[PDB]
Amino acid sequence: HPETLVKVKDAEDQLGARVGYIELDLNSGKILESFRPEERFPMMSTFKVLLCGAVLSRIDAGQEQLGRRIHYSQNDLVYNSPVTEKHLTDGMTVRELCSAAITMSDNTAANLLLTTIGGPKELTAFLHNMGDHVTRLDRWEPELNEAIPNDERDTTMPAAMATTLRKLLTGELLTLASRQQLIDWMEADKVAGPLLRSALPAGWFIADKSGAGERGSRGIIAALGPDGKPSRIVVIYTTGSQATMDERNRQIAEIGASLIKHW
Amino acid sequence: AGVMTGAKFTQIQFGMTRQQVLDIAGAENCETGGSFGDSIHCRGHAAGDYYAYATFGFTSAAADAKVDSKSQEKLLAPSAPTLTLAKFNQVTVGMTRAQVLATVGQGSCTTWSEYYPAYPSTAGVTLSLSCFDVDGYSSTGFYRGSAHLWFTDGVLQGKRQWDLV
Repeated sequence: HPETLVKVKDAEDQLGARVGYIELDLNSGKILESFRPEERFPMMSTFKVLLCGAVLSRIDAGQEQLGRRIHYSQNDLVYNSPVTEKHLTDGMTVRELCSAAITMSDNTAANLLLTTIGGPKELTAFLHNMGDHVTRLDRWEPELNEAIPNDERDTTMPAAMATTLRKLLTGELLTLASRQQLIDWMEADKVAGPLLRSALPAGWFIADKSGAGERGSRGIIAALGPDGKPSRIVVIYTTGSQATMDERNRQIAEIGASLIKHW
Repeated sequence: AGVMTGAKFTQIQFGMTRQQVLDIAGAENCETGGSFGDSIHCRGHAAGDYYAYATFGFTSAAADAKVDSKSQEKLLAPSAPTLTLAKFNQVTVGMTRAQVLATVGQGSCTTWSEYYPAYPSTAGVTLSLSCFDVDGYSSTGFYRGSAHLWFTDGVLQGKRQWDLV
């Protein structure tokens, strides 16, 4: 709705930084509303959904198992790892690692899963093969959050990410069981409360994944809809602002409040 | 009593009960089960991804279990951080904790985790230190020059660094 576009634009002026936005129809894949849809933004932790998509693709191919336990050690740890640090003496399964990466943005879980698929280069190859010729991962955690201006490493475009998410959640790219698992992890997201979820009215469905990086970078990807089922995908990214986290959160919440209003 | 903090972390002691942990941290801030198993995980200033926290590990799932592990991120600030890339490269595996502190700076480190797998015995103690250059630490959870130094029975087993100059 044109009004939401007013709010997105307002957000850019208030933050002093570019904001990218897409609202997509989940069924048809049509762009409903957009702002800077083809500009690049750092993915931050939103890439972890794409990662677990690649892992699920391996499981569908019989090359991986959700129940497989991975035993790792201190050399593997990086900071911002609340779940993997606790499970150090006794391992975590691939299912637990994807849950920690998606729902808690656990950085060690993401690196461990990147190891299982062959690293950032292989995630980029998977994306290309799925028809996403723009999104690229180059680095591992924590460096992928650097957000150097005009640095194209570890970026996506709002429109590419939206279409990619739609294909992970609804194509035959993944099996039905895998599509259900991916969206179940996203629905269980624990760290995105201050964003879209804060504007979401009782009865609505949302499955989402947030990200935060250096240089004021912040973003969220989501599938959401009324009456307990998703029907649109929304992607919001920003980078370069000096605003505080609360302040950045608040702008994203308000964009959420407007697309909810004008649905 | 507010969210979880560095002060509450330091007050909590090995050997404490679950109820003592909840009472000090403030039970509203804490959880057990789910992603965290037997442990009690207490959230600090959040803001979203990468929020400050502590996790306390217990000897068993029993209601009467005792604290055998303390871990935290973004709750404790180094008292005088002076680590550098130079100094990091001078640290060697097999050094004692004292030798390491003499190499990286007495005020450069905080405790990331400390675990007693044979509690009440202290044999096999594991200790992870987070160590910071002069501007490396941040309570906002993005560091700019930090290292992980890990020990068993007080002897350095390994090290890793991000973004030291």
